[PDB]
Amino acid sequence: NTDLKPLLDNLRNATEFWNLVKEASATDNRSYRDALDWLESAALALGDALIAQRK
Amino acid sequence: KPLLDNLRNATEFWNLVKEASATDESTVHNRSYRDALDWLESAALALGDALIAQR
Amino acid sequence: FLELERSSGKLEWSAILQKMASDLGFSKILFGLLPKDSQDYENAFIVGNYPAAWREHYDRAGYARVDPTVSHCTQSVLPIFWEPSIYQTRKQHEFFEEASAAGLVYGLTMPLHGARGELGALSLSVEAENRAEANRFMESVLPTLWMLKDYALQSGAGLAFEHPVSKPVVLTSREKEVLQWCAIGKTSWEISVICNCSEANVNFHMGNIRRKFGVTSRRVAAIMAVNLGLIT
Ligand SMILES: CCCCCCCCCC(=O)CC(=O)N[C@H]1CCOC1=O
Repeated sequence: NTDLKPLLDNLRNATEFWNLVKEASATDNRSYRDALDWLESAALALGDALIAQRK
Repeated sequence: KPLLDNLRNATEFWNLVKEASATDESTVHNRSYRDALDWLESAALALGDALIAQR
Repeated sequence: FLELERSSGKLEWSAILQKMASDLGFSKILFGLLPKDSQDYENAFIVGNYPAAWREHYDRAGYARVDPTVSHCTQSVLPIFWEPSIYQTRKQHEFFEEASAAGLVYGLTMPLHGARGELGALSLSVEAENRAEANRFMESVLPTLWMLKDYALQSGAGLAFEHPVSKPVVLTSREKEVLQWCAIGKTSWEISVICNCSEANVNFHMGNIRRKFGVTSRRVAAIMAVNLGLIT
């Protein structure tokens, strides 16, 4: 089934953005922090929705 | 599938440590600040990369 | 740059504009937007970091009728630069003198015309020692800010005329402490030595702060709190 939680795609964009920023090897950042902040905030947002399971 | 529960447990651990971070003035540093942060990234990274293989 | 983070809230979306304007080099930024067949400039979606005293004087004096940039936006899609040649009439001359007292001397405005008929303007002001230095800087970042005008118009058109009910936020003494230090530009490690905490401690607190505001970045949440008079 397809639930009413279009958050998995949000995390997909946050992880893919982290996946794009991780490719900049040897560049010598504010973009790394925002990528990590988005990854934590998106995963945490899913988790709060992923605990309202109700058996 | 066996990644969503990891994020569910990491978020609840993050949610439990967030109540402990405002129930007694810190004094709960230990490994718990790092591991709660460390666990959230690992769960999102494993789950997120799996959500990109499904075009 | 390309971290085109477009939120679902007016306050965060406004914070990201201020964050991008300061990153590009501009001191002040204003975003105005009007619905399709509306001509009431006072009752318009206006956000940014302009001086609140100037914005209040601007609306009370009805400066939208005298302001040459809003007149330019109704007839063109090309930018207009804050040059002395744009102020022609006597009322526009007084408008320029008083606007400078508010700090809006050098800058430019990008006319906004949305797909569903929206009319608006995106203004950015720069601080410089002379107009020649200001004109040289705005010409360097003119192509990149030309893209920002269309991205802010497409993302802002959906959140401009809604009325979402924001839920009030309250932070702990520690959370409000580390947030004001992050607002001035201190990175996570630097706040750890000031507040005498671990770096994982401040990173843990910013994560909770970002969930309370509903944002996905700490710098955006930091300027949001000062917009509601929460810090500094
Ligand atoms: C199409 C206009 C929609 C409603 C916009 C209301 C006007 C808001 C003021 C503005 O556009 C910024 C601005 O024009 N700044 C100019 C004028 C004052 O200082 C400047 O240099």
